[PDB]
Amino acid sequence: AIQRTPKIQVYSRHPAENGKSNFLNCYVSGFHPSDIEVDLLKNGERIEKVEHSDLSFSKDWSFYLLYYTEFTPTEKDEYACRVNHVTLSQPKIVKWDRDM
Amino acid sequence: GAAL
Amino acid sequence: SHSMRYFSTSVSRPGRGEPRFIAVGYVDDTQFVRFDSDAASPRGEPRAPWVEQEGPEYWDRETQKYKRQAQTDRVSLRNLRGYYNQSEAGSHTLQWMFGCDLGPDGRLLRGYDQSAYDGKDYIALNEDLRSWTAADTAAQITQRKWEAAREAEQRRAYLEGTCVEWLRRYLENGKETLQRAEHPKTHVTHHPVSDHEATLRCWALGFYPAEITLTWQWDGEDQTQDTELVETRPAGDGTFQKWAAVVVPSGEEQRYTCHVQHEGLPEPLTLRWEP
Ligand SMILES: *C(=O)CCCCCCCCCCCCC
Repeated sequence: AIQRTPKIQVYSRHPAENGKSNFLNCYVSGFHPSDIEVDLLKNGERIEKVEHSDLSFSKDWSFYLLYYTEFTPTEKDEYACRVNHVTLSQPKIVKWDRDM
Repeated sequence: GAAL
Repeated sequence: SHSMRYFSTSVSRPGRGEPRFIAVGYVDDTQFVRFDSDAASPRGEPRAPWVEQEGPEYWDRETQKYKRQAQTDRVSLRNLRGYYNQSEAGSHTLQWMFGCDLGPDGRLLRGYDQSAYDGKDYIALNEDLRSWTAADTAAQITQRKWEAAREAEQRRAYLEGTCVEWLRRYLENGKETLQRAEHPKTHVTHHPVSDHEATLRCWALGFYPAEITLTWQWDGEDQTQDTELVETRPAGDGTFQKWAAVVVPSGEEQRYTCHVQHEGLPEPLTLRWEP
C-alpha cells in the first residue's frame, strides 16, 4: 500500500524569547499509513508529559498529528523531535530552529 | 449503516 | 460558509487483534470531539469548551454511534480485502469523511461523503446526494449494494437535517470563537547564505481559519517553483501558522514581494523585507 513519509516541523507556539514560558510543537503531516511514534527531546532525552492531538487527515487523505509540551527557551538547551514511521529505517531527529 |  | 465535518480511520493489524478505529469531528477548523477504540476508555470525548456542557445523553448517544461504526468498518475492511484479492497478512486502511456546509437560509448548502481505501479514493456521494461515484470495479460493487440498501437517502436525511441543525447549535454556543476570523500577523526575516545570496522568509502567524495563500513575487512574477512552502501548521491555541521562503540575490531584496490572502484580510497584503 501507499507509504508517504511525514513532513516534520519543530517550532514554538509564540516567538521564542529566552526565559519566557512557551509551547514546543512537533507537527507531523502528509504521512500514510497512520502508525507513527513521536517524541519531544530536551538535550537528547525524552520529555515525558507530552500531549498530542487526535488522528485526523487532509483532503488528500494524508494524516497529521501535533505533539506539544510547555517549555522555556534558553540559550544552551537543545530541543528536538524524534519520529518513527514505516518509511524510516531509523528514527528521524529534527532539531528546533527558532526561525522555522 | 451498510458495510462497503 | 461554515461546515461541520467528521473524519474516521480504521486500520487493520492481522494477527494482532481487530482493527483500530479513530474518529474526530470539526466545526470549520476547530475540533470538538474525538473517539479512539484503543483509548484507555473508549468514549466520545469533548475537545472544545462549547460542547463540554452537553449532557451525558449526548455523549452516550455519540459513543454508541462510534462503536457501531467501528464494527461496520471491520466488516468493510474484510469485504475490501476480498474485492481486491489481497492477502490476509497485510494491514489496510479505511478512511471516511463527511460533512455539511451551512447555507444562507440556515439549511444545507451542500453535503459530501467520501471514502478511501489504502489512501486512494473509493466511493463518493455525488452532489445530488442521491447517486454515488465509484472509483473502480470494486467500488461499483459497493455502489450496487448501497443503491439496493437505499443508503444515499439515509445519508441525505442526516446531512439535510441533523448535520445542519447541530452545526447551527454549535455555531451559536461557540460563537465568540467560531464566528471570528483572525487575520494573519506577518513579518519577513532575512538570512544571508553566501557572499551574494540570502533567504527571505515570509511569516503568517496567529490566523484562523487555516486556509491561507502565501506567495513570493520577483518583479511581480510569481516564484512558486523556487519557493519553499511549509505545510500550514497548528499553533496549539486554535490558530495556525505558515511560512514561505525564497533564496534571492543579495542586493535584489527590494524586488521581491510576499503576497498574503486570508479571509480575515480586507484585501490581499503585499509585504517587503524592510531592514
Ligand atoms: C447503520 O445504520 C448503523 C448506524 C450506526 C452508524 C452511526 C453513524 C455513523 C457514525 C458517524 C461517526 C463516525 C464517523 C466519523
